[PDB]
Amino acid sequence: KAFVVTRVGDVFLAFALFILYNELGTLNFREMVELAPAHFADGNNMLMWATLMLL
Amino acid sequence: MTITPQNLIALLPLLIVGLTVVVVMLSIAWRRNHFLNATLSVIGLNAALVSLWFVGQAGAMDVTPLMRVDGFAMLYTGLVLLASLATCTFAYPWLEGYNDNKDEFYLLVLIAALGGILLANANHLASLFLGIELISLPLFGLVGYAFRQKRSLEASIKYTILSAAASSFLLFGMALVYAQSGDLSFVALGKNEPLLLAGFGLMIVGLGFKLSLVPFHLWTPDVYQGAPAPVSTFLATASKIAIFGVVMRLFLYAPVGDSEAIRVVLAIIAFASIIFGNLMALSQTNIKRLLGYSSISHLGYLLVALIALQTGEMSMEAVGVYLAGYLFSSLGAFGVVSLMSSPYRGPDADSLFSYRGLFWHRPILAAVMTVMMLSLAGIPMTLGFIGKFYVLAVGVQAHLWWLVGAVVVGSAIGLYYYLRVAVSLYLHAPNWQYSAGGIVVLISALLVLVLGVWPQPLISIVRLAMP
Amino acid sequence: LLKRDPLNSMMNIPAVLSRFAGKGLLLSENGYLRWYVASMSIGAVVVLALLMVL
Amino acid sequence: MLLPWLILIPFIGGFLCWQTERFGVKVPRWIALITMGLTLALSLQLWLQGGYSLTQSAGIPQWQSEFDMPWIPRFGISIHLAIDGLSLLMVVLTGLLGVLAVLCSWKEIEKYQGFFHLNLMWILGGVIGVFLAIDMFLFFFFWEMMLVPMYFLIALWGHKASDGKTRITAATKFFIYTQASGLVMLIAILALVFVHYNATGVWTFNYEELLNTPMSSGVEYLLMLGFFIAFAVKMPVVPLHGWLPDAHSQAPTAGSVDLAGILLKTAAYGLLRFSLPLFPNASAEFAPIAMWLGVIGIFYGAWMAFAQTDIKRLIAYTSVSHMGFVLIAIYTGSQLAYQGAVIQMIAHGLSAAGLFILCGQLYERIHTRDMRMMGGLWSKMKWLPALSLFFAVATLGMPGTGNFVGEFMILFGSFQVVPVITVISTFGLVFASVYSLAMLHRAYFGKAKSQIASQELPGMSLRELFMILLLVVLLVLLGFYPQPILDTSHSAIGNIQQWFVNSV
Repeated sequence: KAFVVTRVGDVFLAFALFILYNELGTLNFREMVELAPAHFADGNNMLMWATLMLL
Repeated sequence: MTITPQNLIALLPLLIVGLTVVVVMLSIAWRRNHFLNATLSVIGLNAALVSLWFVGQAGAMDVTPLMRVDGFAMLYTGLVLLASLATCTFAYPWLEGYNDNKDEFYLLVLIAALGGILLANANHLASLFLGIELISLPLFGLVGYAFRQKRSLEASIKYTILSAAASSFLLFGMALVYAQSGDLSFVALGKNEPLLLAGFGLMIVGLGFKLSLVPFHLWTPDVYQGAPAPVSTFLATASKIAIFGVVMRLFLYAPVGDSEAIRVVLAIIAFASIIFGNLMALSQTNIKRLLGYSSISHLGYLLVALIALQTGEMSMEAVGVYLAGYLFSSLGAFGVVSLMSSPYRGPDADSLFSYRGLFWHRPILAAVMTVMMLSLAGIPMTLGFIGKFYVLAVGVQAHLWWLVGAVVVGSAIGLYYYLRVAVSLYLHAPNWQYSAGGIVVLISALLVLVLGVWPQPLISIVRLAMP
Repeated sequence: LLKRDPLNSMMNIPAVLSRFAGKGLLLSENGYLRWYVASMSIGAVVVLALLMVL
Repeated sequence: MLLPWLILIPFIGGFLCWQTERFGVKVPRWIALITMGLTLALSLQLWLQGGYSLTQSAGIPQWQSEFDMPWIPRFGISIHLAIDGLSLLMVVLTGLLGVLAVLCSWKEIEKYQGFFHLNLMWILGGVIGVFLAIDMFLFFFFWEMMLVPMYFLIALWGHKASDGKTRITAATKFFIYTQASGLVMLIAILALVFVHYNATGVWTFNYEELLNTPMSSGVEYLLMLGFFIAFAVKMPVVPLHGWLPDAHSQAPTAGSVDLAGILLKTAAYGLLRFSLPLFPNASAEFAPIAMWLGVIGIFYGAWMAFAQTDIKRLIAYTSVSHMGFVLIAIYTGSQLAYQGAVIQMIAHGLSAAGLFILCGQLYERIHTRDMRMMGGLWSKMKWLPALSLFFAVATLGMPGTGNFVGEFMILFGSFQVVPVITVISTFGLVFASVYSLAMLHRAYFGKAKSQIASQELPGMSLRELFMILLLVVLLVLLGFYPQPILDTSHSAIGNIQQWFVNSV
């Protein structure tokens, strides 16, 4: 039951991982930190899906 | 025209075999010996194969208005001669155990070879009739050879009434066409009024009995169960191989066969032949009835090529190679059935339940039946697959989608019973001319394997023969 | 509900229909020679009918 | 050059094993091991000697080695063997699986054993010939002749002619379900060649000139369905996969290694190589039907896997779930997705082979097939269930196994191209966990008193453990370090994707 429940969370975790590569390209944390505001001049609505599902 | 030496060299197959009947009949009246008659008959048929080379020295020409000799007829005469050679070598081991009059057998097979090599050469509607009946009278009488059983006579009588009935339908159709046309020559015919087409449909009835088509197939089980296995080798292979040549030549030459009115009817017969063969063929537990059921489906595949003879020139070689592959497959399979009856044994006990084992009894002979039985189906490494492949290509070439689909689904249905017999020879077990009979079926096994893996040399022969 | 596999069974119905239809065709054969000749007449009837509708 | 030899060693070995059957009975086991060693030697020689890191944009025709030979000149049918980068991964995989097949059949003497091995080499050589095939007829002939000898394997070796359930249902469905669709794709081949013959005027069966044949719209769509039907009955797709569990649960598990690990490869190989490039607009129209069938396959195989009570049918229903990821990968416009499919596909073979070897190993230890009958064998077996735990762990997306990087780069590329069908697809990982744990808990976790026969257990020999240890270490290196084989396949995958992009 722990194994099933932790893999449900890991599916939820990998969902945000797909979205971050689709939106910002690089998955390194720091390069992500000063790449996130550069790519987000126009659209922001989909980042809540990334971050809520990351959460 | 009169007789020229070119005509005699062209007629050499019909001549050597006829001289063989006379010498065999004189030899029967002199001594009445099995060994001498078998030797004399096989020598004449081998002499006919040798003389096929000499008619190949002669070109494509006529003998009389009745016959036309082409290179197409050269190959069909060869198919009939090897079947006659095959049936005498399978009959000696079966007839050694026969009680008396063991010598009339080769005389009737020789008459049937005359009939077969006369339907190869055809140009007039009358030669068509002199050939059908010359071969039927031995097949009238040889399925009734050894009438001492309760079913050989039964089989002979059923085939006798029905074959005379088909010949009467063919003859009445043959005249109702000649009422319109001024001549019965194939070429001169058709020079779409309903009487000519109606006469044509009657000839289809009289021809589709012997070719085992869908509403006329009822004889093919019963006589194949009743007849001796040496007769079944000839009745499965030679008769329909010889008969298919003349029915193809009529549609190639006659301009009436170009019209779609006859084409649709023959296609529906071909469609239903595949289906009504391959569905009723599953439930059989008898090997002779099983081969008789498959014969209906094999002649159906030949028809789905023949309907597209008029669209593309690849149908000529397609029909030719499937006939060559079909000859070798059935001769090997029916030879093993006859080779299991090494004595006369009265009624031979052959069945699919009787063929459990047979690999730990006789391993070589089980391998031949398996190779040929996989060759009947469409499994590759066998000549039946290349023949199946051309008839699919011919149907694709002529856009006969229902017909080519019928072959595939007919193949899909018909795979089942071929495979049971192939595996039933691997379950747990429940003289000099005999070795010669084994050599014939083993020679055929090597041939079907090497011409399935390597099929080019047979195509070269076929394109050499086709005009 | 998936203790037996549904789609393997529901695409086996071609084999079921073929085997049952093949059994019916075997039962259609008789062995009595009068009906064999009747088959020949009824093939002639349908061939002439199929030719006259063309 | 090496390609004629590399497809012929399997057939040569079958002849020689059956020849030396008269000489001895312990010969064909040792003959077969060496002959498959030579097969991998030539396959690994092509991996090392060849320029595996070649140009990514060298067109659609690119081959490290190529063979041509006239076979039937009337249609231009030729022995057009030609090896690409991803084709070379397929050849090395089947050589390794052939070594496992001949190692699992070691110490298996019967009334006849040379017959078994000539058939064994014949079927493995048929798969190699499909993998090296550019001529359409040669591809089809090899596709259909690897399909005949497995029937004899399931028939005469499913059980030795005692029960009739090893032929009339299992083997017969296996044979018919493949051959009807094989004939469908053959007439698809012929319709494509005839429309090319009208266009140009030459009878050709070669892939390079059939690649760009001009066809009007509404015509090539039917041929694409015709290709896909034969490519959907060999790898398990939703409508037609009923043959797979019956085939794996009845054949001996060495025959099941052939039936699962490598026969499932060739259909997606053909979807990458022969169906995608020939029909670009038809595949672009057909794409969403393929995505719907892919998601249905993943969810369907997991549910049917959870609901099953035996083991061979259990792993056989994992396979249909695994291939849904591959089908969605192929029918998208992404290079990363295709390269994910290749690593997932190699890992699929490596993660099914070990499980089938071990399931057969467990049965011959306990003589009982039903999973729920046993339980709690961990206190009895010493190495089987620990190694089996990692293989069940490698089935789902556990990192350090090749399956995780495989399925998961597909999902990256799939979300790159289309969001909504991908976000449905990811949930199969949760379902992968539930049937994985169901297998593990029903078989090994529990008390040994669940079965009376779970109280006297044999030991495990050295060579089976050696060939299980090699697969687990090989699969871990593919999970941790998958770069070398991705660099191999980059150019072949790239030109297929560029043609699928540019031709639309």
